[PDB]
Amino acid sequence: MKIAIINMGNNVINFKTVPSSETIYLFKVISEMGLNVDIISLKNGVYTKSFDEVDVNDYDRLIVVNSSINKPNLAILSAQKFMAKYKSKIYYLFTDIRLPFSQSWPNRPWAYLYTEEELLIKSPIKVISQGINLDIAKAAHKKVDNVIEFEYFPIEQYKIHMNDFQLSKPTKKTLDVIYGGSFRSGQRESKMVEFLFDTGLNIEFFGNAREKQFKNPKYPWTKAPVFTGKIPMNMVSEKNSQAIAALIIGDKNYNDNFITLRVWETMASDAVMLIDEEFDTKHRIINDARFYVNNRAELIDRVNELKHSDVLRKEMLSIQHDILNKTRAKKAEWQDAFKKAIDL
Ligand SMILES: O=c1ccn([C@@H]2O[C@H](COP(=O)(O)OP(=O)(O)O[C@H]3O[C@H](CO)[C@@H](O)[C@H](O)[C@H]3O)[C@@H](O)[C@H]2O)c(=O)[nH]1
Repeated sequence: MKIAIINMGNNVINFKTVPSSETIYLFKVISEMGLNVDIISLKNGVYTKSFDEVDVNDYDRLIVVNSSINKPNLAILSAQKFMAKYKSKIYYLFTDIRLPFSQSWPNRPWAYLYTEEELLIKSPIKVISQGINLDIAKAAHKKVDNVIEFEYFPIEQYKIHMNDFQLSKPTKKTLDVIYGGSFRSGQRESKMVEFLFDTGLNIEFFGNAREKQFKNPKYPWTKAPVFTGKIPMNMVSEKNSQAIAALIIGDKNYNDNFITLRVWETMASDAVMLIDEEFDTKHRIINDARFYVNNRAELIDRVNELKHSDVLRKEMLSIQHDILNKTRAKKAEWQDAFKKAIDL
């Protein structure tokens, strides 16, 4: 059994970006399962083989991640051409709602260098949805003409199942609330302004976001949180640990559907995980109302309660860490489920 992993829209090497980093980490966790796997990208390196140095059909299973299509680039075109020659099923890891599988064929001046068939992917596609709601996954891929099927798998748990995983340790607190991520084209501007702006608390937003991006008049604010630079993925939990609490906010289509990497990065940290009620209305993450907040007013009060009671804060950290460990205890089941998902 030979497996291949390819990032459909981003070059893969080192850990200079979320897509490239997640690809290497997914590659690593799949290898740790006792599976023979290669990462195929633009160039040969310590973690990858080039498209030009391998025969796509020598692989029994082809896993694909990150579809950047929805202005094609070298990575996208090379991936498309590679997938186009593969004669078997493609297993697409749907980890970001905005990035469903799609062919660049429809998507140009440079079109002169490529032909249709050369990029037309005819293989059936199995969408492995990180989200439990498959109707949402189907809707996101409604434009796909390929034969296609769907199945749910909590892909994002690769963080906690990695062999080197460790909970964050008690850390000196210099922040009230922290959130690490990107602006994501303002798709979450309303929630970000609700929970992170004008709270009167000491809040930090780390990652790609900048204050100048929050300019939609529909979501007014007076004072913004402090924005700091991007840091390595393997430093996110340590960064979250500088704060009393770390926030998880809702997103239409993600709500009551996706559990995101952030959930685990936050749960594993020394910061109490506070969740926007709308993101998990049934409290699947933690069956404890103390970890949920409906709006800004509730977030402020909850953070103040945590600051006033070290007992409450430590108790909640103990609870979230325990819950995280209960999931880590199911590693073998998780590994078996992934294997079944890719027909092994
Ligand atoms: O300085 C920073 C800030 C954030 N991150 C990472 O970026 C990830 C993604 O954050 P963001 O860009 O805000 O997007 P999310 O919607 O929170 O997460 C997306 O990316 C996750 C990991 O690929 C998936 O689990 C989610 O489903 C997908 O929506 C975080 O989890 C962190 O791992 C960094 O590496 N450095």
